[PDB]
This record gives sequence, structure tokens and C-alpha cells, in this order.
Amino acid sequence: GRVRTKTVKRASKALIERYYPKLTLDFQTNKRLCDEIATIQSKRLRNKIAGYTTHLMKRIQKGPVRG
Amino acid sequence: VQTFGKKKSATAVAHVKAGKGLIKVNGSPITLVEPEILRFKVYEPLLLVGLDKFSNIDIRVRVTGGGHVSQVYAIRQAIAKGLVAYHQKYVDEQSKNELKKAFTSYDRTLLIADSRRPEPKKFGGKGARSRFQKSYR
Amino acid sequence: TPVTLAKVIKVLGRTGSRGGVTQVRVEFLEDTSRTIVRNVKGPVRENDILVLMESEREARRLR
Amino acid sequence: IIKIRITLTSTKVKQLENVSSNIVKNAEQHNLVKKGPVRLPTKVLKISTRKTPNGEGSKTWETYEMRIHKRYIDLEAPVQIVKRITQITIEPGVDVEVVV
Amino acid sequence: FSHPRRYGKGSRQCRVCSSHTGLIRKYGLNICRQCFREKANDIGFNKFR
Amino acid sequence: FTPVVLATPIPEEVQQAQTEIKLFNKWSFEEVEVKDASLVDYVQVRQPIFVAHTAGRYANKRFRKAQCPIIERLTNSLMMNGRNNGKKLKAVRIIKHTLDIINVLTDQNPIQVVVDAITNTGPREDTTRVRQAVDVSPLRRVNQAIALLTIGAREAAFRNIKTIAETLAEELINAAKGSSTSYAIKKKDELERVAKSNR
Amino acid sequence: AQHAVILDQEKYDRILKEVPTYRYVSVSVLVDRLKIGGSLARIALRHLEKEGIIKPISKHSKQAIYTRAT
Amino acid sequence: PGVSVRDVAAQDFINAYASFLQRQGKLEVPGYVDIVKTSSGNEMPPQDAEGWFYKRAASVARHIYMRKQVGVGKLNKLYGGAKSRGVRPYKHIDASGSINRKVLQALEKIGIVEISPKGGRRISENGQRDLDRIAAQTLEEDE
Amino acid sequence: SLVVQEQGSFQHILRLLNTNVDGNIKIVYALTTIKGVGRRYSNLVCKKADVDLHKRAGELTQEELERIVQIMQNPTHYKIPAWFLNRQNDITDGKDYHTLANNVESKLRDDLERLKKIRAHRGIRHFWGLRVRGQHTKTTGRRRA
RNA sequence: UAAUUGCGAUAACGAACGAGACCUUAACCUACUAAAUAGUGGUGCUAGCAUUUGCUGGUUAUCCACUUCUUAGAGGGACUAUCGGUUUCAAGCCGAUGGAAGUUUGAGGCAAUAACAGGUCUGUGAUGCCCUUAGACGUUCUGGGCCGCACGCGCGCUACACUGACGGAGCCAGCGAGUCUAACCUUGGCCGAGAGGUCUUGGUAAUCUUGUGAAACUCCGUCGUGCUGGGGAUAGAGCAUUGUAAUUAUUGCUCUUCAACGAGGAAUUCCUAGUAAGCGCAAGUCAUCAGCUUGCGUUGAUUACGUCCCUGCCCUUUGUACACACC
Ligand SMILES: [Mg+2]
Ligand SMILES: [Zn+2]
Repeated sequence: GRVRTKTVKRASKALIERYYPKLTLDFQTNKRLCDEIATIQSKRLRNKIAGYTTHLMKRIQKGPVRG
Repeated sequence: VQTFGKKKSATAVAHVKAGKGLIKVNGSPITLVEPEILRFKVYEPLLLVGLDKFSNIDIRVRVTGGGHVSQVYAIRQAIAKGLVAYHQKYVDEQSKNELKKAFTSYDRTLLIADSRRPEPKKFGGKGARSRFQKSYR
Repeated sequence: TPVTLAKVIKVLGRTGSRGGVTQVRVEFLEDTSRTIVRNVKGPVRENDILVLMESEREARRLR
Repeated sequence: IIKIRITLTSTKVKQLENVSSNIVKNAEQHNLVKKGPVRLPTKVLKISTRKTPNGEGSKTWETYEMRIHKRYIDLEAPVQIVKRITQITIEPGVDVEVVV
Repeated sequence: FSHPRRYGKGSRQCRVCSSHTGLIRKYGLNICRQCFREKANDIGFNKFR
Repeated sequence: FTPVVLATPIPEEVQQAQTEIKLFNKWSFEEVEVKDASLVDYVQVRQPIFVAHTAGRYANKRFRKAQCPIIERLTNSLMMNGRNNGKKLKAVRIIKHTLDIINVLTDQNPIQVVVDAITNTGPREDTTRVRQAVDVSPLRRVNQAIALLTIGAREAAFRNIKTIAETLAEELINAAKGSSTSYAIKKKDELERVAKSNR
Repeated sequence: AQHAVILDQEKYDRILKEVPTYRYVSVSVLVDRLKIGGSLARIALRHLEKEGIIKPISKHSKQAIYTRAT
Repeated sequence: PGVSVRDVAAQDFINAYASFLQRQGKLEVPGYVDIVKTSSGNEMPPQDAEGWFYKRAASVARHIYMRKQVGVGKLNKLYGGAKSRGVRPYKHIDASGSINRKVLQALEKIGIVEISPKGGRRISENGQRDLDRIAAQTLEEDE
Repeated sequence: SLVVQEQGSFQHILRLLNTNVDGNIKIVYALTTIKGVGRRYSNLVCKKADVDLHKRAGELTQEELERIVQIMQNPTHYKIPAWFLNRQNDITDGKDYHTLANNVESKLRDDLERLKKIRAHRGIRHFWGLRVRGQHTKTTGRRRA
């Protein structure tokens, strides 16, 4: 399946907790900012984190999300 | 200028040059590819847009690497991509897109090489997934 | 031979011991204002059209 | 002057590039002319074997590999800039054969 | 006292265990198929796939 | 009409392909209409093809098999028996010869003949092993009609003088005409025989 | 050998008045319409392909596609 | 008007070159015809005895004209196919060496093919001439 | 191919070299019905005798039959290679033969009987009815009846 | 969800091992880098064909330029992207567009706490105990045996044929391996029908086999539906190769009799896309020998995208007089 694990979801939430006046809802300008504000040790995991952060901040404009 | 085309493991390198309607495939002409049933599979990226449509270009393709059908699909992709590239560079990208529309609306891996590669075989059975016959008793 | 054919509008779910049959809420093409439930073996989606000889036989779940 | 061909082979890609990149700059700091470093395809030495030390269990096969890598660089230089340059590549794990 | 043993399975042995069966006569190993499984990483042979 | 030529010598019998109402290399394609209303969206004329060898992805998703040329689906059904596994060139030459034989006998737009055969041999009601008289999807109708036609061709051409091309030919012709003398129609009527006895 | 082995000339008018009642002609069609055996057809149809009523449809081998004169 | 061996591909070229070897009258046959199977992995000789050596000559000539020098092992592995080895799985078996060697020697004697400075046989000048003759004859005979 | 009406000049199943021959088959493979000639031997002898192999025995000839028969009976004298013969260095004369009669069976049983009289392993195996060419007898050829 | 994957419900919150992540490989990149150990064009060297100069061409020390194909380093790229529908409120799922790649992107390697009286003392100069140890159960030599045949079982190869057999003809891969104390991979000639012999040559290797000119397959002909020209089991005779040594035929080759088999009962195995199946090739075992295995590519389907009817397994609940734990 295409379900994201905790090391994706929690890191994305931690990024959105302190970088909302930061990377927009676009994945291309999301992963780039992730590269400099996150010590991701693999581009695939970086892509996962940035995609889930893009999804989180895309649905943030439809109502607040838990946690 | 030069393009390439692959189906499984064959590669067909095509050179498109300004000339007079010369379409060579192995030194022989395109009419002598000799699958003898896929000979109309190499006329697809010509018959598609305009039947003759072209006396200005020369396509010299050379294919090595796969099998009969794979190399026929490779050459039929190589001539197509060569035409597309030549139109994009020299003639105009408007017309390259106007023939890319026909190629993509007839897409049979003419412009995009097929991604299906031979999946590796695994121990305990002939074939990648097929397993040896098992007996309980 | 009576003539009648219909079109599945709402696929309900799987049915059958092994899971081969599917229930479909069909809208009839003639006398459209009628939704009858039928059972079908092959794979079906919405906006698909079925031929059913008998017109009024509510096929139910197959335990 | 003498023309030579250096051949670099190893299993360790990191130190193989550590010498294939050291040699280029050690020839540029003396401003020589050389054909670029050519990378011969890696030989994958795959070798199947039986995991079982006996003949019991499910038939499960296990392959091993020692991928070997090799390059080659050709140039020309005097004898001192040949010997002092072949004495730079002693990285333990990368083997260097210099032919003339 | 001994007849020729220059070929066949009796000519070669495992360089470590001297067992005449399962011998790996490839790339110049001359090692048993189990003794190699044991000392494979130490030769440079590893598992990736 | 439009006898354009170029430096590579090929007769204009193929250069006259699409300047007018499009057809096959040998058979008119625009005269193709199904005898029914339900088997559309699963029979896939228009797009047309030049040869039934479009080696494209049709098994990755669920309902992409339906968008494959019906002539190539029929070839893929002849792609069978284990002995004739592979041999796609063989099966496509067989289909070419069969289409030619249909062109010769009761011409009737051979591609229209084969699609009409499929439609007339698509089982409209089957039985599920619970024998419950369930209905049959259009896709299952189409591919089971193709399977029945191809296997009738196979076990007609097996062990007898007439070759697979002509056995396939008369099988499809009988299925198009809707007679109970062929194998496919008899088997479809057998499957629909348990339609009233299991409702 | 069970039927129509080598000659089929006692009714040799049926190499002439055979075209009607079937528009097709083939190696199997000849052995099917109760006239001739397939041990000669591959070269017997060649006579009529060179001069006769049958027009070839293709360059078929291991097969036959011939049509009546229009 | 610009015709070569690569204007008729595979069969109409033989359909005129074999007739050319017929007309030439030089048989070049060593008498092994009717005695040899043309491959160790065959079960029978060529059906028609007269013509198979001429078609072998035509094919060898075209095969060394389309490419560079060709050796006897090359033609053996080319012309030899699979073998029905019994109740065992089939396996590619090389062709008969003697027939390919003698057809190379016949092309030597007739001057269609010469030796090469690295080994093997390379098509001769008159060989290219003759092959182009048959090609240009076939093209105007039957397109 | 030509006129084959031949009202009374046709030949049915016929008589040749101790074995009835089906005149409805092409001469080579029809003649392969004689015990001692197979596909390739018949093809070689019938393309040596310069007879047309594209015809059946019902029309071929009445003298070419015995001609081919004599070629079979004297293969080595009519320019046939020695390795093409089924029985070379027979047991006691060095000559090369080809048994074409109800005689190949007799020659085989003679070889078997001398192989039994010599008390050889092969003769003993042929006496016991078991496989003789090193086959495994544990699983195959059990009933053989 | 493939997943204790996540959402979510919630006396839990925050986590850790496992899964995932990771690594290897297979897909792409007219981007960087560098390449007569890879390839491509243009100048001469050029033989044909045509001759307004062009088709195919060879030019392995013959000229320059280049990195599209090939190769391999660093990087890039996918994260189900976007858009809709369904999502209880989300996790996600389903379509379409685009994309090289949208099913964990495909295939693997690695694989927690653990349980087996599962197998292995016949792998070990791993080893407890017992036994044997000078007519040895140590080692060595000859010979035979492991292969032996009333029969039963399993994994398989070849078939029952016309989608086929047989002949000429087309000439289409990838994974690899291959000798300096020396006989390994063998190119090219001559002989033989063939296996094979022979005089050489290249290769310690992207350099030579090797472009592994593989097979299936494709073209045209012979076969005509026959227990047949399908099938090659069985056996006879002869020639070589490997080996000190082919008898119980190692194998190959030539000729010859040409068995069952008319598609398989009850049952039963494997498998969802370059996958099943058909096809052969390389490597391992090797002095010789595949019907075996490990990988590889050529051709490329059918049906399905679901379920708990069967089997297996997991979790939960539940009973226990068990706790060495149902032996
Ligand atoms: Mg044993
Ligand atoms: Zn060992």
C-alpha cells in the first residue's frame, strides 16, 4: 500500500509545527527547504517527508488537524 | 539528429539527416525489415501523420540487442523519435507537436520506450514466480 | 422472446461463498424509473449495460 | 620521454576513485597531457551456493558477490615524474599496474 | 603405494577442510561449499541481492 | 487518388490508406457496428490498427483489457494450447488468413463478421457453484465468447485436414450468422440452458 | 488412401463444373467437397491458379485463399 | 539506378542467383550431394538433391557480402540448428563442416570470394560485381 | 502436374522384395516399409537410381523396382559409402552388408545366439529379456507385455 | 495497509526492537564527467552499383571532431504529482491527466523476542562421551557395488501431431567463463559424412572465442492425414573422443527394427505481466557425460483485481487437575 509510517508522519508534523511561515504547499519547493532544514540521510525518505508535509499543509487550508 | 529506441533489450540508433527520402534499416530499405508480418509496424510513424509526407529527410537506423519483434519495435520507435527530434530542432516545434499528437494518439511505444524489463528469476523454480511442483506424500 | 435490457447504476458489493458474484442495483433502460437488484458473475462497474431475459426477478444474496 | 598506461583495479570504489582523482590532479599540477580515465565495466562475480551445510530443509540458494572494478589512464612524462607518480598510489586495497 | 589421482573429485580437496565433496572450483577458490559460506566475507565475497 | 511517391520504392496501395475513409490494409473499417447495445465499451474497434500485434500493456489494471483491439484479443485467445504458447507471429498470420477467408466467403465486412460472432456468442446468463442462475457481465460475455470461438477453432482444426485458419473462419462465420451447427453457439446455448431451471 | 487417392477421373467433369455452390476454393475445401484427395491438391490447384477461374488472395503457404472469377 | 544486394532481401535474391548458378553450368559440386545431410544435427538430406548446393553457394556469397571476413566455424554455427536428440531436450548442433568448406573452396575457384589478411574469407571484386548483377536483375524482373 | 488418367496403368498395393508395398505412397517412404531400409537409405538409393521421388509406386515403373532392389542388395558396389550400411564387418568376413529381407531379424537373432553361446553379459541379458545397454531397471520397463 | 502500516477510538503519554526506513540490482537523464579496450560521422585510402556524385560498403597504427547508443563515477528524478469520486472526521482507496517509472515503482539482500529434542557428528585439524587403534572401523592398492528388477511413489525429459514433422532460406540476445608453470576459451585453413584429427592465431581479458551467426521463431517447398513421413523407446553393426582403465553400452557420430502413446480416471501442483507457458544459452557439479540446479535473455498470452466454500497460518476469546508445560 501507500501508507506512510511514523518516521514519515511524525517528522512531517514536527516540520509543520515550526516551519509554517516556511515551505508552501508545493512539493518541489518543499523538498528543497527540507534539504536545508532537516538532516534526512536518504533522498527517498526526504521525498516521503516532503510529500507528506505537502499533503498536511494542503489539507491545513480545509480545517485544523489533530496533534 | 540522432535518436535511439528500445523495446526489451534491443537498441535502434537512428540518424536523421537532410536528404531525399532515404530510409535505411540495416543497409536494406525499410521495405525489407523481414518480420513479414510486422512490416506494417515499421510504417506506423510514417503512415500515421501523412502517407508520403516526407521527401526531405533521411533516416539511417541500425538495431542490435534483442530479438526479431523487440528490434522491430525498436526501429519503429527510433524512426518516430528521429522524426520528432528533427522537426523539433530544424523545422519547428509547432509541427513537431502536431505530429507528436498523432504519435501519442496512436501510441504503441513509438515515442516512449516500454518499461517492461525481464523480472529476475528466483531459486526454487523455473521462471521468476512459477515454482517447482511440490508433492506432499 | 421478450425483449428487455438494463444498466447497472450502483454496484453494491461482493456476494457468493468464494466471492465471484456481485450485486448490482440496475436502472432499467426502458421504463427507466425502476431500480431492480441483480446478481452478475463477471467484473462490472457503473455505466455498464446488461442483458437480462427475465425482467422482474429480484436476485438476492447467495449464502 | 616515456609513454605509460596505468591500470587501477579494486573492490573498493571509494579508494579506487581516491586514486583515479589523485592521479589527475597530480598530473595537472605538472601540466601534462593524458587520455581521460576510462572505467571498464565492473565484473560482478556472482557465485551461488547452498545455505544448508547438509541436504535438509526448503531448497534455498544464496549467492555471493565480489564486484571487481578497474580503470585505465594513459599519459607521457619523464622517468622521475613516472616513478614519483607511481609511488603516490599505495592506497591499501587498490592495485596499480603501470605498463609502458 | 598410490595410483594416479591427478583428475576427478579425488585430485582436489578443500583448501581448509580437505573434504572432497561440494568443492568450489571457481575463480581459483578451491574451498568447500560450506567453508566458503563461513569464510566468504573475509575473501571479499558478500551478499547484496 | 493522391499518387504521392518518394525515394524509398513502395507501391501506393499503402499510400492510399488514410487519405480517404480509413480502412485496414485489406478491409473497410468504418462499416463496423455492433448488432447489440450492451457489448459496446468492451469491443474496441475505433481505434483501428494496421496489424493485430499492438504489444502494449493491457493487464496492469482491471478494466484496461477492454480497450484492446478485438482482433488482437482474438489472436491472444488463439495464443494458447501450450504448444502454441508464444508464436504470436504464427497466430497473427492465422488471423490474417482467417480474415482473408471471411473476405472471400460471405464477405460481409470480415471484421464486422467476427465482432458480430462475438456478440451473438456472448453468454447472457450463467450458473455459479453455490447452481444459481446469475447474470454475466458484458466483459465476461466478450472474453468468454472469444474463448469459446477460439477453443472451437482449436478442437475443430485438431487432427483433421482443414487448417486452423479455415476452422477459425467457418466457426466465426457460423457464430456471426447465428446457427447452432458450430461449437461456440452450441456451448453458449448449453450455458443458457440452465437459465430457467436455476432461477 | 480411404478415398480419392490418385486419379479422380471417372467423374473428370467435376474438375470443371465444381465452382458453383461454394465461392471458396482451398486444399481443405477440395478434400471436403467429396471430390479429391489432399495428396495432389497442392499442385492440382496450381493449374487453375495459372490459368482458370481462381484468383489468389495472397502469397499464402501452408494454406490456401482463392476466389471465383467475377 | 543504385541497386545493391540490400534491395532484395532474402528469397527473391536466391530465386535469381540460384538460377544464375544453374545457367553458369559450372556445377562446383563435389559429388557429396545425395549423400550428405548438410548438418550433423539433421535427420534427412535436402529433399531435392539438385539445387541445394547452388542455394548454399548463393547464401554463403550473400552472407559474406553483407559483412566482413567470415570463417568456417562461423558458417557452421550459422547454418547448423537444433537437433531432435531423442527423449532429451533439443540443442543447437553445428552444421556439416565439409559442405561449407567445399562451398567456400568452390567460391574460391570461381573467384567470388578471396582470403583475408586476418583469417577467413572476404568477398572478391568479381563477387561483388556478380551479386550486384543478380540484385539489379531481380529488381527489374519482379519488384 | 500432368495427365495421370491412366485408366488401366495404375498399380494398387504391390509385390516387392518379400514385402508388400503400398503403391499409394511416395516411392522412398513407401519402400522404407522393407525391413532394413529407412528414410535416408531409401532416399539415397532412389536418388541414385535417378527415379522420380515425387511419384507413387502405382505409376513409377516395373523395372526400376528391381533395379533399386539390386542397388540395395549390392550397395557397396554401386558407389554407396560403407558407413551408410547397417551391417559392416558382419561377424566373420569383414565385408559390409545391408540386410533387406525377412533376414534382418535372422541376422539379429544370430548375433544374439552367438552372444549367448559365448556366455557374454550382453547375451545373458538378451536371454533374460532385461535391458542390455546399461539402463537402470529399478523403475522403467516393468511390464513390457 | 504488505505490515502492531496508519487513522481513529481511547488511562494512557512518550518511545524502543521488528515492519518500514536501509542496501544491491532494473527501468530514465538529446543533463555533468571520460573513453581504437565502446561507439558515431568526415576527410584520404574504394572494390561494386548508379554515374550529377549519390546505396551498401572495407580501410584493426588511416586522417580529425564528438559522447546520442555502450560503459561508470558524482548527482538528478517519484513523493501515488495534479485533478475529480469515495472517503464516518482521516488513514487511505478508485478513476483520468501527465510522467520513463503510480501494485511497497519491479526483483531481491538484511530480517525482532523466541520454539522445535526439525536436519546436519557423512564439511571442518569444531567437539563431550562411548567404540575402534597394528588381522584397524587409521591410511593405501586391485576388483566389484552404489546403476542391480515380481512392484509402488515423487521431481522431470520427450510425445500423442497440420498452430506439426522434414528440408533449404532469414540470421535475432543477455547473464558469464576462459590458461604462466601450461594446457583453459578457442578464432582462421585442410581432411572426413560425422564425431573428430590436424597446422596455426588471439586471449591472464569491455581487447580473442564473442556479434557466443542460441533455440523457439519467420519465408518457400516435401509430407496429406494414415499408429503415417508424428514419437524415438528397444536392440544390431561400425568410427572417434575423454580417461591407466568405457564390459554393466560415459558421450558423440552413421545406417537399421521402429514399442506404448488416438490428449490422460479418481485425484493433484505452479502461477496475476515481461509474469504463466514455449524456447534455447551461460555457469555449477567436470578428464567425459543433463533429462539436474543456479542465472539469463528471445516470443509473450488467458483469466482475476475478489473471497473465506476448502487448506494452512496468525490474532483474540475461552477451558485446564498442565508449568519437565499433552511425549
Ligand atoms: Mg546413488
Ligand atoms: Zn571447506
